[PDB]
Amino acid sequence: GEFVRTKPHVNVGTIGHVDHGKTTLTAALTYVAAAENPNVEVKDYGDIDKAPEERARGITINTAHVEYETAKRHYSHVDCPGHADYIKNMITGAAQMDGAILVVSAADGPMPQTREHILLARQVGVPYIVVFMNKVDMVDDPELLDLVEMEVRDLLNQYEFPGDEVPVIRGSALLALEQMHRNPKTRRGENEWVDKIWELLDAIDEYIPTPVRDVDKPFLMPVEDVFTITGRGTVATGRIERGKVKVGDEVEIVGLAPETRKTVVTGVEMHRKTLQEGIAGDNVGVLLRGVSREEVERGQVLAKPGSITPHTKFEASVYVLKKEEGGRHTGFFSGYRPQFYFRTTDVTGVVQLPPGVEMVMPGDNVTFTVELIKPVALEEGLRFAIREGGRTVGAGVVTKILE
Ligand SMILES: Nc1nc2c(ncn2[C@@H]2O[C@H](COP(=O)(O)OP(=O)(O)NP(=O)(O)O)[C@@H](O)[C@H]2O)c(=O)[nH]1
Ligand SMILES: [Mg+2]
Ligand SMILES: [N+]
Repeated sequence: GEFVRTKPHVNVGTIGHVDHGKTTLTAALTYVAAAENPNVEVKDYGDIDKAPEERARGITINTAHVEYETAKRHYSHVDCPGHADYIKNMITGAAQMDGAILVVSAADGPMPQTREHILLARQVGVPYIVVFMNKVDMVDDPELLDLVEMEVRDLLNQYEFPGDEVPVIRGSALLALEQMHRNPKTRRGENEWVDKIWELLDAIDEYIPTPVRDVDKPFLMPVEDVFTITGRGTVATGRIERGKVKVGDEVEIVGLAPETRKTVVTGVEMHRKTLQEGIAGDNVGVLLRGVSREEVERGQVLAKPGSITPHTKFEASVYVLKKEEGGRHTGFFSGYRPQFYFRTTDVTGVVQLPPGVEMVMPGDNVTFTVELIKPVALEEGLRFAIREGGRTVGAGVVTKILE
């Protein structure tokens, strides 16, 4: 049908180590919210981990976007993979979040991708974190629980989140989900596990603010995914960063190709509901005329024509991770060619150290020059992550555009 705005819109999502319960929690949130609001459609576990490859490998691979609502706000929720080999997909998900739910298993405590996701969430601009300590149904010992919370709070402090202040809600995504399957009309106050999901929803409502967005600036939407809808055409999805888009608007597809391409927007939807106008903050699908899914891709941005010129060369200030943060064991030299992650963009780049700087070591705060192999929408002050060989090695911020 159509999309009617009634309340503020906020983008959230789930991050955390593999198997800690992100997808089960995402499902539980839809069920719990649906009992109290008839406009929420429930999403079961298999509705989220829906792809054949996810069923095959037994993990989340692709991000999933689900919708739910509280009395206060409307949410789009991006559920990210925790597996170490799908960090690239997690980064693109986090690039869409106004706040993240960090899921940590009470039975395991923080693990390497608990650290890595916190670190990366920061580098794609996630401003607030709420913690859900999951699987408490498995942990009687209340000292182990206090310890996990302590460790998580301290870990957040390491990446400049306010660790001693974040809400930490203790619950079981699975038992709440079970209760909602047995009674889909279960209301707040009836069930112990469901009420913990309400505690989480309250914390999301109140701790994660609605961000200041600018709908007056030129339209800009980083592309998070692209697909073909049968009988309609190519859809590029993403969170609108600023400005507005209406059907009939000409937009430019910027980045990753040798040259920029223009086309006309022929549809805008949020959660498969028709939008008269997409605005900053909306999580939308934009139907694009006359382009195939091989002509638009993740990491490009849609923009008002002429408003963004992509770049290839820049200066940056970089912190190189110590190995005690899952970084490199050894340093690197000029000519090092890692992957650079800017918002939803992932691109190989060449490190060109200045004359006199022979080597960069883990733990170093350093400045250098990067030449990307493809043009990308870039901006001064833009944060990025650096990865190489399947591990995060650095965190940086663009100092100055050179080209
Ligand atoms: N005992 C218990 N098990 C739970 C709970 N929540 C999830 N699990 C179990 O933990 C396993 C992983 O759950 P899942 O939601 O897929 O985790 P994930 O964090 O989304 N995995 P991935 O990192 O691959 O996306 C499943 O076997 C699930 O049943 C819980 O509250 N209690
Ligand atoms: Mg999952
Ligand atoms: N998924």
